[PDB]
Amino acid sequence: ERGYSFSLTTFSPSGKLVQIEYALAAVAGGAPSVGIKAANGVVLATEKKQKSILYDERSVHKVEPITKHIGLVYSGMGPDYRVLVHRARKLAQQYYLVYQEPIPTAQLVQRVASVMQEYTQSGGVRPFGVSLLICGWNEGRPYLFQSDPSGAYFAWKATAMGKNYVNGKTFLEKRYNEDLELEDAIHTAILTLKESFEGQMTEDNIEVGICNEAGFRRLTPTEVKDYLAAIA
Amino acid sequence: YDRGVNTFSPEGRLFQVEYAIEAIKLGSTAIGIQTSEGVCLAVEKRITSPLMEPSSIEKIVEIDAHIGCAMSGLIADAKTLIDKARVETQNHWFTYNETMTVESVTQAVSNLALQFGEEDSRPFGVALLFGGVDEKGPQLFHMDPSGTFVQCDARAIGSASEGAQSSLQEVYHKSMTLKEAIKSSLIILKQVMEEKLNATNIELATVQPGQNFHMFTKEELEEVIKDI
Amino acid sequence: RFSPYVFNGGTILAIAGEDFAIVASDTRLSEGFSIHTRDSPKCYKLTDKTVIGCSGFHGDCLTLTKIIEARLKMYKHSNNKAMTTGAIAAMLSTILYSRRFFPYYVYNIIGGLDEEGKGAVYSFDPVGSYQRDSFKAGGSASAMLQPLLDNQVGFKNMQNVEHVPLSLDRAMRLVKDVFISAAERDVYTGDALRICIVTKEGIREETVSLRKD
Amino acid sequence: SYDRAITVFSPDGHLFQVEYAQEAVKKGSTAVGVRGRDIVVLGVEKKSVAKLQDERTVRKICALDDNVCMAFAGLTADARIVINRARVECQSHRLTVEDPVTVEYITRYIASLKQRYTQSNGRRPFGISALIVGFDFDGTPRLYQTDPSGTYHAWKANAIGRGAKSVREFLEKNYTDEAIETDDLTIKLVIKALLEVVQSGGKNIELAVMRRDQSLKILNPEEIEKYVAEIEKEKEENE
Amino acid sequence: NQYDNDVTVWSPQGRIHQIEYAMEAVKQGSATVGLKSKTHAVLVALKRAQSELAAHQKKILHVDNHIGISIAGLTADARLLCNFMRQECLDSRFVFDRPLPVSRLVSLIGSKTQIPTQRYGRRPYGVGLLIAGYDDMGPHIFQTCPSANYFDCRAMSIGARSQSARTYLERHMSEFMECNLNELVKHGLRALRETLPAEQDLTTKNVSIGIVGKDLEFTIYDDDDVSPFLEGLEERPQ
Amino acid sequence: QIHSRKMNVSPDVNYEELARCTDDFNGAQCKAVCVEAGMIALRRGATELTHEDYMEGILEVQAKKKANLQYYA
Amino acid sequence: DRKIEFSLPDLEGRTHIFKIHARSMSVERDIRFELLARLCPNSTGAEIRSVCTEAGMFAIRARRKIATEKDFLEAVNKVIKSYAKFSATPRYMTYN
Amino acid sequence: TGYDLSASTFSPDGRVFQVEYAMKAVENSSTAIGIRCKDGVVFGVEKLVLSKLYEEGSNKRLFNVDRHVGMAVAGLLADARSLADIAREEASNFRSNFGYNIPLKHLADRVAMYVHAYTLYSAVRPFGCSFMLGSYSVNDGAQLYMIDPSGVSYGYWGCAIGKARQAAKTEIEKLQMKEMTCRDIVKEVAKIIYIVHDEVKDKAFELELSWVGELTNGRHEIVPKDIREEAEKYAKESLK
Repeated sequence: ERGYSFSLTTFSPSGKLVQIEYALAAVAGGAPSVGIKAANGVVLATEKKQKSILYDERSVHKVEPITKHIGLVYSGMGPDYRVLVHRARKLAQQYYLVYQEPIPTAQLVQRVASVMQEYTQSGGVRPFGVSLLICGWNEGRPYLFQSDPSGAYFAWKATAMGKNYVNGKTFLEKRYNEDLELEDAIHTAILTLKESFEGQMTEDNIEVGICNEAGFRRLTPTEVKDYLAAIA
Repeated sequence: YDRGVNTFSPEGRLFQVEYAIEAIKLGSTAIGIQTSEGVCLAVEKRITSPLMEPSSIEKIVEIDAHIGCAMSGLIADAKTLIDKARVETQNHWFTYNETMTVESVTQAVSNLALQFGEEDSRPFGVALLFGGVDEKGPQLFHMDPSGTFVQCDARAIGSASEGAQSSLQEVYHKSMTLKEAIKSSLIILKQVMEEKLNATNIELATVQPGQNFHMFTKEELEEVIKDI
Repeated sequence: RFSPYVFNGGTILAIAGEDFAIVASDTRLSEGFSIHTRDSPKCYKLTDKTVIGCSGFHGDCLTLTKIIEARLKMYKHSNNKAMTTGAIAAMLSTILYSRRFFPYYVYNIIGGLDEEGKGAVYSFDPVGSYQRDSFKAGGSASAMLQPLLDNQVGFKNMQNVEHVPLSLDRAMRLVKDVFISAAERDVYTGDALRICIVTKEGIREETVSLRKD
Repeated sequence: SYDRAITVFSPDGHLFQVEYAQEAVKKGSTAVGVRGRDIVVLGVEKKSVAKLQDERTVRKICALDDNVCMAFAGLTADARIVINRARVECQSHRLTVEDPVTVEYITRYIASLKQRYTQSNGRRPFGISALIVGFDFDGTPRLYQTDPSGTYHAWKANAIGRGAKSVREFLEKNYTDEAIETDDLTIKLVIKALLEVVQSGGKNIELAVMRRDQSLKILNPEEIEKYVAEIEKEKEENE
Repeated sequence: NQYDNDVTVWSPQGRIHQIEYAMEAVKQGSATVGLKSKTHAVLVALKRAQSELAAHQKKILHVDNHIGISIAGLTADARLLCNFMRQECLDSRFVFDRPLPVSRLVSLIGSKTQIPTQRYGRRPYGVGLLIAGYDDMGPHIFQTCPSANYFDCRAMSIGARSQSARTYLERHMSEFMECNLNELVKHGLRALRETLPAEQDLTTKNVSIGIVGKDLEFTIYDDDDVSPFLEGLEERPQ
Repeated sequence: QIHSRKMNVSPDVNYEELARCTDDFNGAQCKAVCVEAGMIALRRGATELTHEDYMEGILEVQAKKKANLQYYA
Repeated sequence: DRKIEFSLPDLEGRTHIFKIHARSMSVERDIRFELLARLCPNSTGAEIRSVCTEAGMFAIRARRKIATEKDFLEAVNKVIKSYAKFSATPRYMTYN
Repeated sequence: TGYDLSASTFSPDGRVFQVEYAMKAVENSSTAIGIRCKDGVVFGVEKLVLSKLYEEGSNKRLFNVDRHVGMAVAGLLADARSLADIAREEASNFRSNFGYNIPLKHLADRVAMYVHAYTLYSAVRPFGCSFMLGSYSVNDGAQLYMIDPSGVSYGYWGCAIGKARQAAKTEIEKLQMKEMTCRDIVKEVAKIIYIVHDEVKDKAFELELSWVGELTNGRHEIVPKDIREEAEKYAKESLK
């Protein structure tokens, strides 16, 4: 068939794009997630509760690698996340087939956010319902970026997205400083996800990925139980 | 609230084809008369301002050397149909080396008149008269926004249409002459227009079997006015 | 490799008269050194006042005839009258030029009556140029027939000879004799001579036998 | 491809998007033009200066060729793309037929561009009117205007924009034969006309004359100060 | 009513109203009557005019040497299908070198007109074709409709005030399969005098007759050659 | 047929025709034809009912809109 | 039962309405109403009354005692073509 | 309301009404039944005589898709023969690509996906037709499928579509079609469509029968005249 070819996102008489405002409400009703960079690498952490004991928790993953050195989490709705992951997987490849170099983390956010802006203006589509947190260690210095369904992006030291994010950002303000190691950042990222979790935080209720100068990787549930031990 | 542009009435006709018939009741009136001696064809100009140049506007325009025209309703979209009629007579001359007849000009325009839609956007709000002399003698045709054309003998088109058509059925007979058919039409235009009739409010054009399409000008026109 | 053309022979002849037009052709179809058939005329009746002859590559002569017969119907359904003879010749000049860069290998002669009941002959090249003449001969034996009709019809190269216009009776035996001379020296000129005569009352036909080499 | 009929008929036979666009013209600034027998004179009013902006970027009198000037009213966004399409057409005429473009020819290009654009799919009509002024070959000065429906139309004097009915009613009681007697006397008609409009007391007017052989020549606000003195001085003594 | 705007939208009863409103357009045109014998097919039309000086709008058109049609509805849609009709007859004559059969022509029309009755923003064709022709199986009378549903029949009548013409044909169709062309036509002419007001009938300028015949090419008779057919009819009983 | 009982109806009536030129009516509208045809004959002064009186009664019950439409066919 | 339609007047409907609302007002003798009804194509009877009541006010504007033909024409373009932004009709012909 | 205009909107309880409205147009078409015998399929269509003016053999509600496949329709006839064109065209591309005659489990699968594709978009409407497909093969036996306007297909030992659907398939299960050959079936097809449509609603009607099997050598064709006159001889014995 064909499409619609008209924007269903218009300006209000008060001058506010209403569908982008409603899409942020879907982001705020998502699972909580925190992300902290500290002086040698970035820690991404999320919160993954299965609805019942029947689910296989080792089947899908929130924390996803994009390349050797770039990871990515979200806080929003599920199926919209897997679309722009596969889009971001490809955009790192057309950069590499031209320049023969891994893409910088700043240039990836230039191109993922330009998709979402192009997607909130074109005809016959509703915008995405996810926000992102993107980490990576390009040229020594680590990076931590956050996009939104509107298409903007920022450069955070530490932030929180999802439910109770206004309580998470006040908690990080009284805890984070400029001088921490990576494993110190892990202990304060589980401590801030404990502010809104359920009663038991086991080795499969959360999912943590880290960056180093050695590259991005995702923690296996063995040592996640070790970090969850000696906590609070 | 909003229909499409392509919707039938419950009475069954259409909406915007019927709306375009209402639009040609706002144009200037126009009268054409078919006579066996030739076709006379007149119009008013409806001069608005004294500062306006009078000869810049026109309603009579020619299609070929033997076919004239007369337009009413809107004017700006009439210039599209005139240009399609001019190209159509030249393609017929190019391939067949003859002159296209007056009837087959009209259906070439009338097939264009109903082609709006949402593929490949509104009907044309004009109404036309076609005076010409082909090999069957002098002819006179009248098309529609609906794409319907029919041969008339004396047709009056414009805002004063039904007032003139009543006064035109009483003066016409089949054995007129061209010198008095011209005089008969200016009596009708004198009754229906607003301002007084002079050599600037109106213009005429006739086509004869002998000579080609001829349009009057402000020297040979006012002898008919002073001898009305 | 695959060559798209072949020469099938054939010879056509038209003479414009004062109130008539005679179009004649042989009836032999043949390519190479063989014979396909001994009965395949070239007299095609377009209207009651126009006959066309088509010689050359026979696959193009079959196609071009059917293209023309469609467009005579499209004229009448759009103009409520039949085409005149001059209108056909102006039309077919555009059809032949429309394949300028892959041309028809067809020689065409249109004979018929005008609006005043006089003869008219239009001869074509395979690209689509034309003029109106009194007599033309096209095809394989065109180099043999054209000098003879300059002497007899055109009254050329003669002294103290009176100029009488060609009657219908003189033009019949003039056509019948000139194919007998052409059948002797040309290997392509065939066996039966189909003669089509266009008058103000219809189209008559006549078949004359020849030698059958 | 956005395919939707924007301009449709009304149930009484009007095109609403066309006559809504004629009200966008009816609140743009006033532009007045008359023609003399040897020098044409047109000039916009209501410059509305804020003394912190570049005075040349705000101009509304532009040239399509050496011989053809153009003024407009309405909204300026749609104006300068009609101009840039008209500059291309009057240039491609020279690659064809060798003479420069007659002033009547370029208005038929603009009006036919403006009409078919109230006919296409998914396009709102233009919201501008124009004044095209030029002295063609054989030195015949004449002018035209363009309705947003696309009806080109010649004139002897005209005025469009906000406050156009009062100025046109002023010119009919004022356009005599001897008002176009001298070249400096036709300018005294325009400056008297725009003063009978939205105020523009010598600080908001910008005339631009053309003497049938030059290009356009904007006089700076010193002769306009000189002309507005003597235009009031004749009114100072007669009444 | 919100179910009455587009061709796509079904009614809660299951009747698309935009098709049913195009049936009103064919009820506005003037009447025409077609009927057939064993060896002939005759269709008779009734012209209208606007003023007494304008000419009458013709309705019977020549499609091919053995096919003719009669229209009822808006004429611009009629020429849009008639140009499709001529085109499909002569290319089959171009390819197969034979006249295209009548029953196979109409199946192309039913597929042509069904497409805009299912898309979005596409009107139906408001037209009322009665078709008369020859297969190798003799005469055929067909009618179509804007609902793209064509009917095989032996006598029909469509247009304004056509129900009175159908009542005449039902009580006389036992005689149609025997008579020659002379009283076959003036059987059909007695149908058109039924569908008129009681003062004017058949004044040789508003009627047209078309015949396709077993040795006869399809021929249209107009307003001078009608006069041999039109004479010999009795006065209207009252 | 039921509501035409008390009216002076000439035997020129085909109820099978009249039921067939009235489609999409109901029992009120079919009753409404008989009263309107019984009043149009009172306009022309007739005493009996003819077939054309019913056909003019149908055009009043359908409530068509009259707009100058004779340019078809 | 009955479903009487009140349409807009055609032309002779309009000419008769002018003769009703202007039969009792001081007018110039030589004015023609048929010219006026051609200038109001789709106009209600309510507007035609307001044309006649407006053009009498123009006679009361300056000094005079009876209206002229141009006093009507100054009332036509004000009532019909200047109040045309409102017009009240064209979204009610479709009855929505 | 407003939830039932397009075919792209679910209801607030989760069903599409544009499909259900189009199903309602099927119960105004009359009746088309078809049962399969031991060694073949017999269709049957009772056909309304609307007026005397139509011709015997007009506007057949019983098509012929391939050499061995048959179709009997019930619905809006312009949409019926539109589906009959693409099904006839689908069987041609099977033979031109795969070399042999198309089987029925694939043929009714390809058509029903084409019908299903018009119940997804706002740009098109659903079809207003239900129909049946029947055939016979020497390597497969007889087949009998049926397709609703939604796009759902199943197999049957006998089915019915039209106005009186339940009132027709009440008597079908009284038969024993597992053992009867397609000769006694033809008398029993015509009998069960005589007890339906009382003479109050319809004045007169027309029998139309179809027939396929190895007795027809696998080809689909109409019954001969003499056999259906025996079934119309078997007509007026249902009054006892």
